[PDB]
Amino acid sequence: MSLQDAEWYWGDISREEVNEKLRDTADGTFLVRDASTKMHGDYTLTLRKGGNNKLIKIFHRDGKYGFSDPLTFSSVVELINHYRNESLAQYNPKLDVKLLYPVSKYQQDQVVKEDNIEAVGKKLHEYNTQFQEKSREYDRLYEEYTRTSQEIQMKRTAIEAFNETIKIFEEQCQTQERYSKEYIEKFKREGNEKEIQRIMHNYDKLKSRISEIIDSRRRLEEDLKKQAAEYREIDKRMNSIKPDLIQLRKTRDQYLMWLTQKGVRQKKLNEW
Amino acid sequence: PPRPSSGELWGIHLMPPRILVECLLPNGMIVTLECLREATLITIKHELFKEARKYPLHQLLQDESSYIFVSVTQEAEREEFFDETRRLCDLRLFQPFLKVIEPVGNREEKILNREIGFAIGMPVCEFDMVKDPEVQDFRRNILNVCKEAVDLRDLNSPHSRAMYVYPPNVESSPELPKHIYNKLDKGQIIVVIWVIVSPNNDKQKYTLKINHDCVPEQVIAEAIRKKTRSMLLSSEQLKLCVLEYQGKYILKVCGCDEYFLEKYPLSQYKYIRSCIMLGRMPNLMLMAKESLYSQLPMDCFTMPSYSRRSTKSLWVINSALRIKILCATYVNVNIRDIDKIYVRTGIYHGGEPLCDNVNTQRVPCSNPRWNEWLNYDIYIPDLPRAARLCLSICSVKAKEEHCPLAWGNINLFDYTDTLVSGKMALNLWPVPHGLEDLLNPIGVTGSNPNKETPCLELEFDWFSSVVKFPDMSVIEEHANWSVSRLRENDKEQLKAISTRDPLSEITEQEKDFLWSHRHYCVTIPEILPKLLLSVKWNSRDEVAQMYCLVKDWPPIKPEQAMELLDCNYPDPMVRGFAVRCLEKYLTDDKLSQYLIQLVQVLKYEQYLDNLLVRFLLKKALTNQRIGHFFFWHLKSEMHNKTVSQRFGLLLESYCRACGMYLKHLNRQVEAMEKLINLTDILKQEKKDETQKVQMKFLVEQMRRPDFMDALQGFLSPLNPAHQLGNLRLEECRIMSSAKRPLWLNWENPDIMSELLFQNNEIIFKNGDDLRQDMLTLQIIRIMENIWQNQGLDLRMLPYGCLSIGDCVGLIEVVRNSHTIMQIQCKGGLKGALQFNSHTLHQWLKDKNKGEIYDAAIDLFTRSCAGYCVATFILGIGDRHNSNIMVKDDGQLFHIDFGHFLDHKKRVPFVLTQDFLIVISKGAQECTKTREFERFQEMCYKAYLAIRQHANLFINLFSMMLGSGMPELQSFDDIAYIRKTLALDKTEQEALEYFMKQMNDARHGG
Ligand SMILES: CNC(=O)c1cnc(Nc2ccccc2C)c(NC(=O)c2cc(F)cc(Br)c2)c1
Repeated sequence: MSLQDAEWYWGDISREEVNEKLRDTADGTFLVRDASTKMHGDYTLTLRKGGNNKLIKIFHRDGKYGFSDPLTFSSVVELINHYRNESLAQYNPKLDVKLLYPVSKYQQDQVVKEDNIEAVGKKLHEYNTQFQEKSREYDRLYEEYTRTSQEIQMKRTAIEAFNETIKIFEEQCQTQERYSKEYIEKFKREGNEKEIQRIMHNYDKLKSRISEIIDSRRRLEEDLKKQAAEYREIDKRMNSIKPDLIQLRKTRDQYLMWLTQKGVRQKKLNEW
Repeated sequence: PPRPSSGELWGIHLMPPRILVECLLPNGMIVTLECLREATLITIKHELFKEARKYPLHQLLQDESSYIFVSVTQEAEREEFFDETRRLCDLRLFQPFLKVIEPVGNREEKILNREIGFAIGMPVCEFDMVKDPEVQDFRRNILNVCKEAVDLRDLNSPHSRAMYVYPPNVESSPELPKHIYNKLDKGQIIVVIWVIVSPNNDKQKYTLKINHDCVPEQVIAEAIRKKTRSMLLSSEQLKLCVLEYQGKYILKVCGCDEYFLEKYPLSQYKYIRSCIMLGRMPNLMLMAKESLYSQLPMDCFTMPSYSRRSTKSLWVINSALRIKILCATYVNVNIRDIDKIYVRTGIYHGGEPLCDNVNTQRVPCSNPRWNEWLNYDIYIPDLPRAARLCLSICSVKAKEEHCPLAWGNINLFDYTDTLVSGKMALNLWPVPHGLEDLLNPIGVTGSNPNKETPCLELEFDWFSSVVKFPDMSVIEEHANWSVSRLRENDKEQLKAISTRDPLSEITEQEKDFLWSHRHYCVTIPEILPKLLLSVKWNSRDEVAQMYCLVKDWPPIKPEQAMELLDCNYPDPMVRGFAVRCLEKYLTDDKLSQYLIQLVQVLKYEQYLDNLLVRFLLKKALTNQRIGHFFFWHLKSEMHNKTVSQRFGLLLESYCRACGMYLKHLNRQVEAMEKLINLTDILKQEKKDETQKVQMKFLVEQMRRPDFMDALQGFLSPLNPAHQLGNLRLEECRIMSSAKRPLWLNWENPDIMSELLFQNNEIIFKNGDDLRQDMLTLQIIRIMENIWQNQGLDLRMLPYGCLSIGDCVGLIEVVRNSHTIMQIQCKGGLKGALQFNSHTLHQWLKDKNKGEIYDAAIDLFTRSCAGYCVATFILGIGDRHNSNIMVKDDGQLFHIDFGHFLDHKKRVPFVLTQDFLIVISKGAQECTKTREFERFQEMCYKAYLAIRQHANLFINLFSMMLGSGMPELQSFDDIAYIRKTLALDKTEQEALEYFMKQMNDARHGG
């Protein structure tokens, strides 16, 4: 019935660290530290409620405990377990959850085999090597992902420019036929095939060039189609590497548990 | 590495001297015209219609003068070339062709929009196509802010116009501190006035001794009084010529374009406040006012074309909030590595969920469809106005692993105060690098314009009619309704909470204790940010009651009001109160100082039209100094599609009303474009070529006339007061870094350039994210300003640094300075392959022979103490000798902060033995002398001096969270400064904490 050995007391843990432990958790998940003020015998309880991490200060006086001006309990373990049994709406109706889910310090200690020191000096260096390699691949993916992303929009605006040029050459064809039809028809009955072939020679050269830019557009739309697909492939590959990267980063992290078995960081200093 | 234009033609850097242009006539004839690269369109059109006579149907062509050219730019714009003076090669043509049309519409408007487009980097016509009514309303509704500013600065012409272009560069207070005052000769300053005489622009000087607080006109009075000494003038004849000169001349700083146009005390002008601080001689040039106003050409402001041409309340809806998630699209996920996907959602007010999150069911990757109505634990009337929907698509993968795939945020109310209804579809954004939270409530609200990106479809409840947020009328009455449903020891605790920093822990007992005494809080207005975080924003009762308190809140000063513009205070009433504090307490000096953060928090704004943007835009158009950097900070982020529209519209309005300065900005933009294109060529094409082959491409490319005409004779973006004249091509070069930045050197064309600096050299770097150095160098300037005002004469060197785009910008060169590694190499090896530790001290002695030796040691010890404290606090301590520099003067300063932040992925700060030699003047056991004794006393005083202003810095960094800098993605990143400043400990505990770090900084002691 001691506080130091209790499940939900972690000790010198930082606020940013508990925020990293109640992330997306359920209402009622709770955890206590010694206050960030670093003052002896002064604590803070933080519990999940409404998607928020709500902190409360555990006051201490005359050896008693509590978190309001009227102060009662003998130990924090009595203060907590009381609110594990029934709701803390007694303190404040604005929040009415029980201290349902504790998060403990030395559960999730997922090292199972014979605890030879090589579980650190060997399997830690292994996971950390596996972590920095996969972390280097994800950084490489994100580099060519952003490179491909910008080359795509460069092409999307270039084909959009081709669209405007082709729109302007097509209206040129539709105005060539509008203003040349009845000059062709007039030249036809005057027997002036010479002038008819000047107009046709120029018209042929018009839609000869429009064919070149039309071909240049599809040749770019082809490069775009194929780079847009390799872009989606880079995306799904990153999405596959992210959860793995997090999994073996947490494994590398908790394999410092068995470094903490020695406490003094000699067994990682050797790898330094 | 995209670009508004990589060259004069698509995929081509420069046009050959002669190229063929396809000309499309108003008859269907196509004419190939061979024309010079530099041919003006006037020459093209004339020679085209001269050649057209050789082609059929010339009879149908009107007169040459009745047509203009139209073509397609590399931005995909069909541009009408009204300004026929431009060279063919400047058009940014996609393909070399020209379509002949009859001009239509306002010529002057079309020529002006093209110039704006070149300035902001995108065509203005793209805004015309936007469906969004918020966009079109913004374009029209801030034109009155433009009219206000133009009318205000054209009021008392030409003076008011000169005050806009050449605003006084002054400190925020005339009260100079005693350590500055003591360098005055019995409260006076000696100044030299210069005059130019015509026959050969020969010049003469007049030395004066005057009270430090003389106004510029009084300086002109003492100068004419000193020259009329022997003219035997009566008291009234002296007045008449004093009056003549006071009203006919003004004073200018020799060497740059700064002027003394307003009657601040002379010592309040920054140039002279530093001449006193540095003990240098202020050199001023007397100049005719009619000459200054001559270089201020009149500039109009014309309203553009677009400028001119039932519902129930939220508090009646008796139902809880629910939102329908339909389906997704374009989700990129490996179907065999990922088990299932789902949509995560939350209702947020700032960064605090108004209610618990809710998720859709999990669904196979191959069929992203849900059709689920998600129910939220919040009563619709309890919604605050600034409520937002934050969502994302997540994957799950044997302990589970959840990861976000794409995110998106939505304002539950739009800019018209209406509640969204009906089916909605928004394209999501990529999850930023390093973010692992399933949601991103700090990201911008809006749909991603990029195509083939995951599109999520939703539907909101329709309540038979349009729903609107209640007017302020009923909100106050609901407060009168709920309020119906002194003390001592509590007084000291409330004040005890105002002291605590913006990021300090605030427990439940403390915040509802504030909410209880919320009415006593207006006696300590500094508590407002803490009280606002205490309001339960999912209760319309409390919010309404809070609205009434902020409506009558006492103004807090800007350093505190800026916190209320960060991402934790999204309510429009709170943010409106913060703006009103700035526009009545924020000087243009400290506006320009904090401009980086003020532009940045525009990203947090819920809508385009808001009180903050109108304030910044107002000030940017009434002060061209802050309007310069206002433009460049907005321009530097145009590439970022999350803000390219907000900033683009904002830049459009500025460029449309900034006046003749747009012409100058376009010369800067074109100069940068030429430099960024040459570096791109050096980085993409001839990266494999040798460094001398690259040098010859540089020396040859810079000699081209079109390049020199563009890079010679324009204002420095680092400081528009500095003119950049001719290039000293002899001194230009590529540098050693892999990105090969350009070392550029210009002549200073000022008439008296020799009195300041005769040549000005800047580093242009393309490929490095420079905004980390901007924020660091800015922060260093803040700390130096704090120390100077406290009396600590610790000299820092926040050299100029400006980001102009995606990983590209300018850096100011510090003359007569070397790295500590460079200085070690000027000496010899003392130990076994070990540089001599005394080499730094010996080099400094050689540069400061004689009586000036003590000054150099004092300057080194002071500048060193400054950077030791600064770098420790900011976690920038463990620097390499090549990243620390020192002037011949003895001034020490650090460089390349972005390199350090990147190289990250152990010592509190660099206090090497070499520095201790200099500090102790070359003594044995230098850590036990009395020079070192008072050196660490400077460090102690400087540390607790910054801790005494810890709130300002924490707020400055907090406002940068939405920037996109990976160093600033969450408030947890800012916690580091709370550790170094030891804000959860007392002064003596923080002092002792820093003292232990200093003992460890000297690597043992
Ligand atoms: C070996 N170094 C570290 O471990 C380290 C850890 N946390 C940090 N956070 C931190 C601290 C104070 C202020 C702001 C931040 C973001 C920093 N400092 C920066 O990242 C930083 C500092 C700037 F001045 C400017 C820019 Br931009 C970024 C360093």
